[PDB]
Amino acid sequence: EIVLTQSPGTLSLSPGGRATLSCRASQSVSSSYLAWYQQKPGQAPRLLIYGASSRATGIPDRFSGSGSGTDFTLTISRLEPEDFAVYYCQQYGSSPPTFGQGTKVEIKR
Amino acid sequence: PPAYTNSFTRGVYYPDKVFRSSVLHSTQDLFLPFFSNVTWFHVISTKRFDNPVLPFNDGVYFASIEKSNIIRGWIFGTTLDSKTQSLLIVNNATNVVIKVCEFQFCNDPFLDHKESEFRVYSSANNCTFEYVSQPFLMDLENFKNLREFVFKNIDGYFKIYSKHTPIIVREPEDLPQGFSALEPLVDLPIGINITRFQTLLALHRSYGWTAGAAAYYVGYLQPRTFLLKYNENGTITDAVDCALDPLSETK
Amino acid sequence: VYAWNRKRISNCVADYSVLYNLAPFFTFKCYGVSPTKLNDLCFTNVYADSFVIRGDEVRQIAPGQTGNIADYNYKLPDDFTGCVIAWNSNKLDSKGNYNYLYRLFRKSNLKPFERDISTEIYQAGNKPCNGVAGFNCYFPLRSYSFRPTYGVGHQPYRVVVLSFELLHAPATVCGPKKSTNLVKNKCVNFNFNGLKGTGVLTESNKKFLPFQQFGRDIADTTDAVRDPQTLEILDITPCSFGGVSVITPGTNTSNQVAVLYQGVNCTEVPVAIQLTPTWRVYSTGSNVFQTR
Amino acid sequence: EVQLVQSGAEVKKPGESLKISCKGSGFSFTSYWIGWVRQMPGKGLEWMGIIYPGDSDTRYSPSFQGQVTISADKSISTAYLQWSSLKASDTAMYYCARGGYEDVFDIWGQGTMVTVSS
Ligand SMILES: *[C@@H]1O[C@H](CO)[C@@H](O[C@@H]2O[C@H](CO)[C@@H](O)[C@H](O)[C@H]2NC(C)=O)[C@H](O)[C@H]1NC(C)=O
Ligand SMILES: *[C@@H]1O[C@H](CO)[C@@H](O[C@@H]2O[C@H](CO)[C@@H](O)[C@H](O)[C@H]2NC(C)=O)[C@H](O)[C@H]1NC(C)=O
Ligand SMILES: *[C@@H]1O[C@H](CO)[C@@H](O)[C@H](O)[C@H]1NC(C)=O
Ligand SMILES: *[C@@H]1O[C@H](CO)[C@@H](O)[C@H](O)[C@H]1NC(C)=O
Ligand SMILES: *[C@@H]1O[C@H](CO)[C@@H](O)[C@H](O)[C@H]1NC(C)=O
Ligand SMILES: *[C@@H]1O[C@H](CO)[C@@H](O)[C@H](O)[C@H]1NC(C)=O
Ligand SMILES: *[C@@H]1O[C@H](CO)[C@@H](O)[C@H](O)[C@H]1NC(C)=O
Repeated sequence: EIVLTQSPGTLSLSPGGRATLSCRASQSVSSSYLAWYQQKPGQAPRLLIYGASSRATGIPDRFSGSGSGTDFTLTISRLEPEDFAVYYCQQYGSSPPTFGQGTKVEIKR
Repeated sequence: PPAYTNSFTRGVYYPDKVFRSSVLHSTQDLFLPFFSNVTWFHVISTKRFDNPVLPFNDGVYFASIEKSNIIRGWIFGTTLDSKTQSLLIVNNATNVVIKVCEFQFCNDPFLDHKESEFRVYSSANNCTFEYVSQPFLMDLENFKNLREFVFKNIDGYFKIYSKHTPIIVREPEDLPQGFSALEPLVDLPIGINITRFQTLLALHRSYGWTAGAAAYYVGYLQPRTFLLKYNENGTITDAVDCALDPLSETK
Repeated sequence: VYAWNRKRISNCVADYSVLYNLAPFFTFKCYGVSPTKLNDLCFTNVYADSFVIRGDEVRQIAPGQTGNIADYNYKLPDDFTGCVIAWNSNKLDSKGNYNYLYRLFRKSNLKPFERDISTEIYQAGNKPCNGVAGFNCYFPLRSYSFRPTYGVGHQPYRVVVLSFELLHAPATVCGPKKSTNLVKNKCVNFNFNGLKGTGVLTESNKKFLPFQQFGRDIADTTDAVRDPQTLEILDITPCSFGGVSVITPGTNTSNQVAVLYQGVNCTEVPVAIQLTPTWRVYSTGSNVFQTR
Repeated sequence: EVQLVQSGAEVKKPGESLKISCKGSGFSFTSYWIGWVRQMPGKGLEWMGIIYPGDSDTRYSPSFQGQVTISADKSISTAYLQWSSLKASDTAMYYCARGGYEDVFDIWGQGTMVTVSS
């Protein structure tokens, strides 16, 4: 349904800093409460955050749900090795959920 | 001034959906008196149009001789204001738009014949009953077509009998002497009470607002018993009202 | 439940058997009338409702009972017209899911058959209710909080309250009628468009005006009617009638009798003639003569 | 407990109908909504639809409704996704992520890196 893309494709940054994932929705969906997905690197993804701005069940205090409407901007206060992995913004209330472009954190090639 | 003309033999309608063949059935029904004074209102186009909110009373025998539908539909209501739920009739295109809602009404309600409808019903609040069908002016639009209507409301129902016939000559400027029964077109399940009747006139612009030639007659019915002569086909070819004359009682 | 969806039902041919059929629709019990009678009765301005029920609390909000949900979400008089239809929405509400907040903490009890659109935080204590829910003041709506865990306990039920307005206006909602199919040239009872009667039915050659649907003769009996199913027009003639007469040479002069059927066709009468069928009516072998 | 092991990665000759298996455990199928999602190699996942598993009722994704045939058995607690007929284009990562209209992640499968090639 609604196209979801979170800027950027990879936020190359040092761990422990605050960051945001700006998911771009073609149609503004605050009623979606979209289910942010944090893809575990090479593993089965864990839902990053559900409720768009509401936090995920059993998510660390650093992971904070934020953003609504056409732009969901998920705020993570401290980057960790788990943060150094692919993300996804996925529709929660909206059916045919659409996965985001993905975001990644890195420092060196 | 209301020009008063004799009704001659006019205003007869089919009482019910009974096929009666060559039998002289008698019923006491709300009927237009034979050879009765009826007020004639002339609308020729300053504006000669008149849109008085005439009292509906028990019933009305409306007839229009217009060549073009300058007047389309009518407004019926108890008080004809926003608080009152008033029914609307309009012959726009192929839809009657029978709407019964609490309608705020313009002081001079006109429709664009070439609209201005949102002004004539200002408030669409509290809509209850809405029906749309083929236009009530189902007649085709040297002669001038005549559309006769009888409007009644009873038993939580609004009953309309109508018959449309072409008239060849305008020289009489009155209802021609002939017998025609107004068939039952629709029965409206609405049950709102109506005490005053206002014609819905359509004036687009100078065509401030001018239109074609029209003449509409309004007459009031009263209880009366009639001998209706059904024929072998069931059509009421003619009828005699006992009341009018001593001879008529004897028949 | 706090803002439950009042609905109006009109111009309806509605069969309620389908609702009874579904196993999830285990509850269709009616405080108003029997469901079997309901399928036949006609009502107008039918009220239907939309609300989410845990089933643990439905007994409190059940008609004839009052609970804090009933006292706040929806007050309902002890007498209830129509049925309470409850089916499990266990899955759709599970996962969890807390959107359908329903009023449990309001200042005063509400009136029966009333929906409270606006949320009123409980004016409990003398201290002002500033700052929404807080001290001495509590938010009315409680998140319905249905999870897979709450799927079992407080089982989610998709429940509709059906309270028909008891045909105060002309009844606009009811079920199927007029099932029987028609036959011709037979003495049969008929209920054409609800018009009861008995007679022999044949196609009517006589025309009907388009508005005209039924035909009345000089005697005002029914002689023709446009078929409710089809525009085909049926003459209705009363079933054959007549009086019987017995010819006897005297009891002492033998006991043989001759029966005369007055004013009826000989082909029309079998030995089955029904009224007075007790007599064998002899047989066709017995000489049968058609007289004026 | 609620853990889901999917079918292992399998080399598959293109053009045969294969039912991939996703194990279910420690949950009531009606009580816990199951969904279906697949990732083609090297980009975000694609939805296959969500299944009502108590009735084993899978409403497939509009992109994959009829494209793949999804089945599962609540009693056996193991999915049997016919996937219509597996084709060379169907080579993708398949994840048995539980979820409903809310599209939550719940518990994913271990991953099905089926490479449909001879
Ligand atoms: C005439 O005015 C009425 C309302 O004043 C409208 O009638 C509409 O007719 C069209 C088709 O003819 C349909 O959409 C509905 O029957 C009417 N729409 C409504 C009631 O909202 C319309 O404005 C005019 N009809 C025309 C221009 O054909
Ligand atoms: C009354 O109805 C009858 C029957 O419909 C009409 O009589 C026939 O009508 C058909 C077509 O309507 C014609 O083809 C026949 O020539 C008519 N025959 C006769 C003997 O009339 C009749 O025209 C109708 N009107 C009147 C005044 O009788
Ligand atoms: C109608 O009545 C008025 C008086 O009320 C009378 O002057 C007029 O001639 C009447 N109309 C007729 C007889 O056509
Ligand atoms: C009221 O009548 C006057 C007369 O000219 C004019 O404003 C109009 O016809 C009516 N008002 C509206 C708003 O149409
Ligand atoms: C308004 O509408 C409702 C339902 O449409 C109807 O019951 C009522 O009689 C109408 N009029 C008023 C004054 O409420
Ligand atoms: C007006 O109509 C309503 C129903 O539409 C009816 O209940 C009421 O009695 C009527 N008022 C009268 C006849 O004065
Ligand atoms: C006629 O019948 C009576 C009694 O039934 C009997 O007494 C009488 O003898 C009979 N007469 C003849 C002529 O059969």
